[PDB]
Amino acid sequence: AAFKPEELRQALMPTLEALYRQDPESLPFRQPVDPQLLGIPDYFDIVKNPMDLSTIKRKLDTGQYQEPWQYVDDVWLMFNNAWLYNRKTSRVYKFCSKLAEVFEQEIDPVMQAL
Repeated sequence: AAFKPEELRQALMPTLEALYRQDPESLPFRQPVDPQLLGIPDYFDIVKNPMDLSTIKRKLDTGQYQEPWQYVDDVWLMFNNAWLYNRKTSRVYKFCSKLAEVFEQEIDPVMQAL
């Protein structure tokens, strides 16, 4: 199957909106991690491929995902980065787990329908 770009964007966008609109759980994930402003110079040593919701949005809007699995892989990359870097009981980690629960519920019907 070849996906048309605007059709792929339209099918996947609601799932990205569901993540971004969680308050407060989306807040640590709406912008790229800035280790300088956060005072965490070790961050890029641990997280070699950063990802966040704003970057996923830009990629979804600009034809960077040719197949749905590429979008799904970036969402999981964002989650796995947070689960590697942060303590289990931290706010970031707990919020990440909430987003992952939302994403599982939203992505599965959409992937069924393609």
